[PDB]
Amino acid sequence: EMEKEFEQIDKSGSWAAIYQDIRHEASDFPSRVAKLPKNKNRNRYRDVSPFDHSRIKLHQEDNDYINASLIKMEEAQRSYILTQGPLPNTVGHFWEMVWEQKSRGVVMLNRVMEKGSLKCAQYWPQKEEKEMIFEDTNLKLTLISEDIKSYYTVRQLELENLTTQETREILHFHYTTWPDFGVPESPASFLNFLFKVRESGSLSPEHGPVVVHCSAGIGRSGTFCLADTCLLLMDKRKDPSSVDIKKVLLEMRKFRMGLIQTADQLRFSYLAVIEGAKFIM
Ligand SMILES: c1csc(-c2ncc[nH]2)c1
Repeated sequence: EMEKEFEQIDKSGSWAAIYQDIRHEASDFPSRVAKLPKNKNRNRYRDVSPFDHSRIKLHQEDNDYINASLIKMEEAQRSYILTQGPLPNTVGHFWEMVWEQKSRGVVMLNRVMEKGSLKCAQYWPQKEEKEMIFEDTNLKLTLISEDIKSYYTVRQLELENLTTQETREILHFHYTTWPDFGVPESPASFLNFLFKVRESGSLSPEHGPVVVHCSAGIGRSGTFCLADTCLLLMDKRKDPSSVDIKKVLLEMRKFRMGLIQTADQLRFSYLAVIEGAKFIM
């Protein structure tokens, strides 16, 4: 059981050691499309790239590239798209991908500004009456409603395909209280946030994969997906304690590099799963 393994690593203070072994054991696959010169300005960080095998392709004939990865968890019957914070230039591309993958939810784990820098373009409208048009990708985005709470905000958006006049409701789940440095003290509000996303049906197989992003789409994003998947496998399996979070993390890392950036995020993920297991059992 992971609870006892938690105390072990914690009492021994071995988090940097565990984390380093995971770094060592992680998959490395080609990312040739990410590195093409024509895609240089479609990437926020030069050392964060989608693998070619799991990358999301845009259905535009010109350049199909976006910094985004499909993570398929076969046993848990869960899929996620992990992507970077859109850039000023890639906001049209981001919404094109939401449209093409038939996603119902966007999950954002960063503020637009953190540490006095921009982590992310402002990619949704701030007022009902000021909708956004993406001329490059022929989409229109309207804020329908906005429910602001202590730890997070939920926004209903309408996405319209200007080409075909089809519309879809997209839910934007925005966790607004992740601290600028380190990880939250308690996983309580993060679990609450995870339960709210699940309840929306955005993680459900009747929809395309949820889109999850922070700035790089690997650190906080990773914690989101790792916690969701581990909790789901604890429901599914005959023996819930068969679930090894290190194994699950290594299976997710086949799909996107660098998921969980720090030993702190690793520890927080254990704590999120351990605490969420109580509510589930
Ligand atoms: C941060 C990293 S790259 C970037 C950017 N790309 C295009 C405009 N601003 C902002």
